[PDB]
Amino acid sequence: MDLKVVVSLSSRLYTDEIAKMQQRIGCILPLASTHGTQNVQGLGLGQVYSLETVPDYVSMYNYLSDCTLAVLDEVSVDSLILTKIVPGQTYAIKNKYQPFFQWHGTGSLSVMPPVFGREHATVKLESNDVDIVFPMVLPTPIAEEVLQKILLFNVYSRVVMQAPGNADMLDVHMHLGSVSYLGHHYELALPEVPGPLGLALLDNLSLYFCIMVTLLPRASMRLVRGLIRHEHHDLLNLFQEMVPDEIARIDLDDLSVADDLSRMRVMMTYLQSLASLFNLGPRLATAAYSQETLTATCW
Amino acid sequence: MDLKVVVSLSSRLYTDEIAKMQQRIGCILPLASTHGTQNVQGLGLGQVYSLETVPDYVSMYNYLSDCTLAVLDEVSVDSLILTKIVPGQTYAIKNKYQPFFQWHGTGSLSVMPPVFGREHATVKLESNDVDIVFPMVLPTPIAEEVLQKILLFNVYSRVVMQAPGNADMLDVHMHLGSVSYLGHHYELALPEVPGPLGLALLDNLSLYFCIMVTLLPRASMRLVRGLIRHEHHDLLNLFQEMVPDEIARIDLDDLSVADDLSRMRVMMTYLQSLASLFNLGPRLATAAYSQETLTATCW
Amino acid sequence: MKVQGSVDRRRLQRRIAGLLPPPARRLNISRGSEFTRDVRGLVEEHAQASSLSAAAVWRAGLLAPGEVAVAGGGSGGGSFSWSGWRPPVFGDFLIHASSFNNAEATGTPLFQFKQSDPFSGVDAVFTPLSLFILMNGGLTRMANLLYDSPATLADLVPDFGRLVADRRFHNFITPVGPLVENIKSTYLNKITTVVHGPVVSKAIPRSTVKVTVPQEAFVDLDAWLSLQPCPADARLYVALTYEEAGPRFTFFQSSRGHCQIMNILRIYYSPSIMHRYAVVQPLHIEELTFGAVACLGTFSATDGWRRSAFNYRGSSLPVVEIDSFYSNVSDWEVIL
Amino acid sequence: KIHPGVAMTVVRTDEILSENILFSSRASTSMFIGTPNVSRREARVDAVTFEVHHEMASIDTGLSYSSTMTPARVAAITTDMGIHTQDFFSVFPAEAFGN
Amino acid sequence: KFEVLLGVYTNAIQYVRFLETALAVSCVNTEFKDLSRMTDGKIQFRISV
Amino acid sequence: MASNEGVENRPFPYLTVDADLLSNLRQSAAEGLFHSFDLLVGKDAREAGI
Amino acid sequence: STKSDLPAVAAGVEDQPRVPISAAVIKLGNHAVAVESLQKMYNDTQSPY
Amino acid sequence: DPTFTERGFSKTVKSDLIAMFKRHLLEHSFFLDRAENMGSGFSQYVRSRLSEMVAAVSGESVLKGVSTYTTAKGGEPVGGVFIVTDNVLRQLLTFLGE
Repeated sequence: MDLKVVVSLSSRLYTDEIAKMQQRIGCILPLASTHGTQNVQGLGLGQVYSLETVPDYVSMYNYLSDCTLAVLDEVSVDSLILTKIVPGQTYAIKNKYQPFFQWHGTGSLSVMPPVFGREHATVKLESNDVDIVFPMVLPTPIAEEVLQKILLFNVYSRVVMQAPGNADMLDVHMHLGSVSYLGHHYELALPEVPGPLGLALLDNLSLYFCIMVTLLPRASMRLVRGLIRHEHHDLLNLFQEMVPDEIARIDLDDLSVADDLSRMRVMMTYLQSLASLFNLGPRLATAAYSQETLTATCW
Repeated sequence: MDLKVVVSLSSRLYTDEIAKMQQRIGCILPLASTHGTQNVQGLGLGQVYSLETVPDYVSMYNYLSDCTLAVLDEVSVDSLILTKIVPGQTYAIKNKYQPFFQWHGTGSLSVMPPVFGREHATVKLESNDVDIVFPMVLPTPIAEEVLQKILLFNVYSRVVMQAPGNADMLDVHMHLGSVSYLGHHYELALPEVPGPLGLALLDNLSLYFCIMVTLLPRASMRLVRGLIRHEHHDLLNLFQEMVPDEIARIDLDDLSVADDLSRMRVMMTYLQSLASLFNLGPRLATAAYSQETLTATCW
Repeated sequence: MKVQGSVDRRRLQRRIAGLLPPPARRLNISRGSEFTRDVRGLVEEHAQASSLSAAAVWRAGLLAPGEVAVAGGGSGGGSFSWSGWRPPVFGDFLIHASSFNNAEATGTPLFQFKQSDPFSGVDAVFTPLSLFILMNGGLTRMANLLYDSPATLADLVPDFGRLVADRRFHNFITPVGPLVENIKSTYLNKITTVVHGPVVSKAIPRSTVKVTVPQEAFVDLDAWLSLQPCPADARLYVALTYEEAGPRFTFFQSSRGHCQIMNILRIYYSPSIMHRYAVVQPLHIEELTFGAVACLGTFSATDGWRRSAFNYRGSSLPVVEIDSFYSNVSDWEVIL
Repeated sequence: KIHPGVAMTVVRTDEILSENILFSSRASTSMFIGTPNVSRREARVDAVTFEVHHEMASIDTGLSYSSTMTPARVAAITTDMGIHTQDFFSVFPAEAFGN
Repeated sequence: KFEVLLGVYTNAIQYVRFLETALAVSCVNTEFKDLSRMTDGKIQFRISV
Repeated sequence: MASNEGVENRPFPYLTVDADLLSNLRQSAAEGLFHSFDLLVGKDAREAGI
Repeated sequence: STKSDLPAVAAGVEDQPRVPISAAVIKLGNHAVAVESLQKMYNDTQSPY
Repeated sequence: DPTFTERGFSKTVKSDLIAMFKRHLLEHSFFLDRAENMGSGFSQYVRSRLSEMVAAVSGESVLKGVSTYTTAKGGEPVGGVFIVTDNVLRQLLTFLGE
């Protein structure tokens, strides 16, 4: 019923950083505990993200999800005041993030670890020797895409460690490092070495794939074979007139409807669970938006 | 709070048209805006489902997921009256849907687009030149089998429509017509012909399923091979045996490093979107039902 | 040109005033007074119960338009809610009397099986102890004490051998929620269970219902694993595991979050997946699926679960009990 | 620049912002102003939304028309009467040739 | 050395009413106190030729 | 066409109005200008017995 | 209100003694407007207007 | 006009009505815009057009006998109301006068 958190500073912050904090007024940051008076150490995403360490994104997502989320409300020399985002309360939320992806009533928002830039996200508090790292919020369509770019990098860079030639490194940096949004190209920092949680996440993704290939329906594969040759689509542009070797070998067996029906049934069951693997975080359903005021209504 | 949306009209309703809508007096309708006084052009799916336009399943699901639902209460000359749907609110609903399915208490009801003919969903209002269309509300277990079955019928119908000796349509109709659940049998008849490709409803939707299924084996093996590491999930070894012998022997080098990245992106993006559909996202939970009253207490 | 059709003064003056007052918050404490009738206004919980009389019912506030009972008559109603309080939605079932063992923990979770005969009046409900017997010191000593003649149960499920064969038995079961009140009848028992709401006892002298699960079944997920976050809510889960010996039911408690819990289940079930999915049994069509998980609700973290004894027939069973349970059921997710 | 076998006719639609003059005769209709009401909705943790509601009803008095309006003066031409032609490739995105 | 405010000026809104506007020349205004009940309202003419 | 929907020829105490409504009757009835209108010719012009 | 705000708004011109100034005025439809020329003030100082 | 509709709405009468509709649309629109070229007599041409507007409307209203609006000078029941934009208001004010 009462959503109020005040963060008490041990010492006065300097007149320069008090300016920077005020610029972040109205931006979500995660707090450690659900109490009235919180210390600055639990505050922010800093403890898990350190400038010395290589960024392990998968680990960051887990920490962010478990922490309580709060909206910055008031910045003073002595204290910071923040209201907390409980599950059942409607909030007015502001889109003041400097990368600035526009919002619409369409999608639920998604809170993400600071992919675009480490330094852009952090405000340093040298007065109390703590660094405050604000996460990023994005529309889920763009956020889902970003997560996909990150994981595909860890598995390819594992192969592109083959040190086989230059060409491999360039292509991967294309189509993965960059997110293309209208009128701009926003680069995503990619860790030189792949973080362990991400690899351990794909090991779970991989298990589903092993089970899934057997379940694939023959009729669907057969339709594509004749489909690519006789007719043209934008969807089929990956497959030129050329037909993949694997489909020809798998497709040789004669079709049975009782088989595909039983195949499609079990596979559909498996697909539903995948939806749990992908989100990796908390979402805010947006029911209204105001382009002039940049104020949405989350939930 | 107050939940009451009053729709006013431009011209009076005919005596006949009232009877058709008295029939569907307690049932779920998607609603454009959340405000209390509203026009008629915002309460139906005819916007999404025009006669002039070709119906799309993915377009109609994307619409139902972000829309505000409402339940009619009173139909009188002025403007129909509906009550807004709100989370944490108990509701009493009647099951007046033109194709009929039995309802059992303590189950999950699911809102899916009307796959059956226009006329089973629509109530034409010729006085104001709009046709309101109702979303078909279904018990989830049956909705997971209607969708799955009708999806296959489009795949098999298009196979014999291209290669005549690859299927027997009588086997198609027999294994796909009847739907059994909890001791009842509801026989549903699929459309006779898809017609030219990229036409007739669900055919476009399958492409997302088929294109994914063909990319799954080539993509899966590469993902598993790179995932190999000294420290990896213990079951990962066991599931390599699961892969068919035919797929295990493929040569990844055959494709350029470029195309492999493009296939993985198209394959990963499709799976995520497809997975969300089979969830059948809008859902209602029922606590009581009475067959004589046709009234289901849901929320 | 005089006044207006819909005058602001007339409507603003009376109608607006009632809707304005919001629920009171943050009243300041005075050491000198230390207590007032004002502080009572903040604390009062405003419970919903009555005496069956015309004059008392009005006083009670039971007849309130909104979902929550509010006192003061017309003066009341301005709370806008009661801390986002939603009343418990109740579920009524009609059972055979040999099916459900009348002795009970008054809060134990109930699992309903969907019978496949149309237009049926009675329905089947299984308790965790009862369910164990059908599946085939410890539970085995207590579960048979409660339920003798396992056939009486197996009659309710005529497809138990065929479903577990195809790994479909889980989706026919739907979790219902903790048991609240029981009416005993020699022929047909009437059981009322709470679905999707804060568990509250309907006994008129109020009592606190705390869901109980047997300790042999209850697995602590967080404890088993290995500054740190500590979220308010911790959730209760069930897993239906198709093992070589036979299907099994286990309960998990953890507050990590969904995407992690699925991962935790796989590692936890890694040794059993191997043995079961080992050399003894070959992979076969429609037998690939292993298990399923569903969420039963949220229990405050750091409250915990006191371990208490279930005493019946002069012998005990170790039990864990969850306080303040808020019931919120999810569907089943296949794990493998 | 060779004449193909066929001729063409071109059809364009144009828009003009005009100021109109409306006339209405006395005692032409009758209005029934109902009771105004106030409602409360969407109590967020920040703000509360209130609603104001009003109901009306109208009839005609006579039989023939009792009002008229006409364009009095053109204030602007908005379309531009351009040669801009529609892109059939953007209208029918699916249809394609064989190669 | 200082910096001065020089004043605070806010507009005042002007209020208009239907019966004040000359448009009301056409309509004839009856305050039907309860419109919600009216299912339908009718007017009938009879003419002798 | 759609002759009469809510027309009711019950005898009423009719108000006499000086305004001339008899200027657009057979022209409006012919093509059609009224949703519901009824034409009573000859003997049917009388008031119906209660 | 617009009236009780009138004194404090005119923190200036209030009670400035009024004398007649000499410049031609023209009736521009409904307005009353003055009109002047400062060319002489710029001429006898030998400057450009 | 009743002269065109005496006998009734036959096919040929409808044809003549549509022809006159077209001719009027093409020739007599934007009378305010046409007065500027009308040059000398715009004051009288605009009164002709406004009077045509008041005449085309039917005032046979059941509440014609009832007295509702009267002028600032006694009597003179106000016939109707014109509603315009401010441009046209100043224009008409100049054209017609006091």
